[PDB]
Amino acid sequence: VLKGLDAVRKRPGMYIGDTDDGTGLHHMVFEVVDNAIDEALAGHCKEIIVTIHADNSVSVQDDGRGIPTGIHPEEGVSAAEVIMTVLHAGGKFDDNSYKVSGGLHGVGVSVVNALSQKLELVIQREGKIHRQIYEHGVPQAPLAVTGETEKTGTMVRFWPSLETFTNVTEFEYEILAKRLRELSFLNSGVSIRLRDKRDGKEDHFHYEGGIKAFVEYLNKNKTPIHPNIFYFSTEKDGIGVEVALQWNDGFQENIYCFTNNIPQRDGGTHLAGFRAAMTRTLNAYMDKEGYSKAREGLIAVVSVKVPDPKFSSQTKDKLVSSEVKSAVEQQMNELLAEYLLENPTDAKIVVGKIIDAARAREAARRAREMT
Amino acid sequence: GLDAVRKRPGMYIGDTDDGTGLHHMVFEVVDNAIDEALAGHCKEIIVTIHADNSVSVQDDGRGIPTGIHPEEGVSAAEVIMTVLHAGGKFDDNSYKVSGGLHGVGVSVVNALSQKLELVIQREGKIHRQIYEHGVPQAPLAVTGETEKTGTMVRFWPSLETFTNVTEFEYEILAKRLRELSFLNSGVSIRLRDKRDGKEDHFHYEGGIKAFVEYLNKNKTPIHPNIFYFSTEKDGIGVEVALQWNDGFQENIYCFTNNIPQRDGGTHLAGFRAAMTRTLNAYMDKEGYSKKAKVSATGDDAREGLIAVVSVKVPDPKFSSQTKDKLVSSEVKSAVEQQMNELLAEYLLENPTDAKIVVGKIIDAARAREAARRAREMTR
Ligand SMILES: [Cl-]
Ligand SMILES: [Cl-]
Ligand SMILES: [K+]
Ligand SMILES: [K+]
Ligand SMILES: [K+]
Ligand code: NA
Repeated sequence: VLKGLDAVRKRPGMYIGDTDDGTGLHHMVFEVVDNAIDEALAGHCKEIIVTIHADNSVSVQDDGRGIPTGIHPEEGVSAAEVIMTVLHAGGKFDDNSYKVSGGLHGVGVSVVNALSQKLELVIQREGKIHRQIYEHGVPQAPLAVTGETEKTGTMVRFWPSLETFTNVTEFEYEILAKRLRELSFLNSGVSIRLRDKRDGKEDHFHYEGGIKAFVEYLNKNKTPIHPNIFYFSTEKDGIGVEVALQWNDGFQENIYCFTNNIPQRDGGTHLAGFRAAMTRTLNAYMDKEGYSKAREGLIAVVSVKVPDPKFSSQTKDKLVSSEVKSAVEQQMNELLAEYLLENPTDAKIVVGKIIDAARAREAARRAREMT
Repeated sequence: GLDAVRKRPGMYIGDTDDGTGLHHMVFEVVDNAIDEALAGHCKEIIVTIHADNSVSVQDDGRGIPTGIHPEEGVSAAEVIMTVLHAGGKFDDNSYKVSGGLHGVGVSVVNALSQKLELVIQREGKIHRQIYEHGVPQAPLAVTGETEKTGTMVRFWPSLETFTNVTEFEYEILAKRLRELSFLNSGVSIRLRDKRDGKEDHFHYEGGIKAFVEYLNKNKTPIHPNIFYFSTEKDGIGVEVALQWNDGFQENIYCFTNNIPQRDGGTHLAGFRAAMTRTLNAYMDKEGYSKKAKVSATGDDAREGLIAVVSVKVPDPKFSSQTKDKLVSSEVKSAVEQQMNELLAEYLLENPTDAKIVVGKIIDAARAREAARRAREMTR
């Protein structure tokens, strides 16, 4: 009634992005994948399997607790159905402070359901298999028990509506793979598989130290100047901070900022805390070691898990959560100081690069005034 | 229904004329609170004896569900309080030992209480309900707001039910409340008396070890290191602590989901089998004679032994409705295997203790044999 999918069908782009260039189409997958993975931080979901089917449908299978199946006393339909049909039911029902669900972005499976011509939901929970079918968001029958199972978890298979999605209606394996890998880099210990039924292509993304692995991927076609990547994965006051960095022989700076898996193009408090810690730590090391009074060649990832994050806008390109500056700055001041002393072979190379770049920047400015 | 319980009360709580049933009323409520603790929801239980001979039990659990049961039209809490086996039906926790007569929970306590007050703190609000001989005076209703979660059950035992012994004995409550804290390490159990201001606080991080230290407090241990462990493998939690004293009595206290087994069972059997194999393998290794090894196997009567064997088993099976003998065949294997492994590490880790214990066991067998031969040779 009041809370429904009519809003979504009328203005799809507002919720998932542009429906005519393939961005919205691929985001449909990542809205399902975000609902799967958000259950990972508390240890419920351990493995997500994403499959591109021959019929241009995508299924997402997890091994979580399974979406609740109990009849909502007010709505009179299964808790999973309430979530699928009531636009914001999911985000409201979920207690998880780390899930970033808003009015338009990150709404979840209900958005996917609205723009899907058909949706199949399969829930393994309490030793029973529950199945449901949806057509343009309308259930065909109530969620029903079809069998028995030893496993728990949810499976959502969706067929994008062709009345919504134009021009690009086929999933690009590479778009899915790049984001699924990143998600596994940012959520260590989580297993994410990508399968393609059109050609048999598949990948498996699983890292025990995803933050380190992320910087090794960013530097694979580069020339790292020091052998040891500086990384850490800490949790303090409900704020998880992961950082990995390594200098290359290059002259560009590339810091990749993330807050609850969401990229921050324009940075924020996590970047600022990272920068302040690096300047204080490198200045402290150069002071103490005798080197007299944006960083060329830096490749870094700053990934935070913060409950209820705050952003500068609807785009979520700048993190504004003040407590995240301190949370990042504190840990990186402590642990990068330890890294420089524990790896003086690496620390010599890094400082050597910073000084040579300062010698070149100053001499290049002086060469301008010369002629 | 609760008319059956009111018609034959002692069948459910025990006899209503000697204070056994009366005190069991407390412990049934306390057990419904404790079952939330293994899950990790309930951290503290406060038991209070009120000056009006009512007992209140308060926990910091999740609070009994308040939502309307779509089939019953009344709150899930009310369905649990009024319908006998509703509590054990709704609760998916297999470790909860809900019997047909004994251990049905608060519903039995309610049916036999002339007044019962239930206060649930859940989902940011306080809900209250008043019961009279089992019948609710109004449906569960929100009275106020709260930041805390938990359940409070205050009950006034019926004087038409409980005769001769209608006053709560602090010692009966304290003794069992302490035992329950030994068997559920990490759980805080406070006991208060409003009649004299008397209070106790039972909390142990190593309850199984502490239990044996309490049992050996007015005795003389012959070895300083208590053998103890607390493990879980394939849903069976096994806690064993043991220590020998200079005495000639054997006392092995067996427990299954807090319920004591007077006549032992598969946990006692798994304990005895582990002990025999481990003492026989140690004696084989240490170079003991065939006579000294026979002297320490033949009969399982360990003079000077004090042991506690407590098990957490989902859905245990007993020889009868008394629960005096565990019959769950899979518990022997769980006890036996974990004790064979860890008792063998103990004997190696503490070889002073190992030599004292074996020494004692053979010595008592040599003395009993010596007494038996002295009996034979007497003119
Ligand atoms: Cl593999
Ligand atoms: Cl205290
Ligand atoms: K919420
Ligand atoms: K490291
Ligand atoms: K997210
Ligand atoms: Na963003």
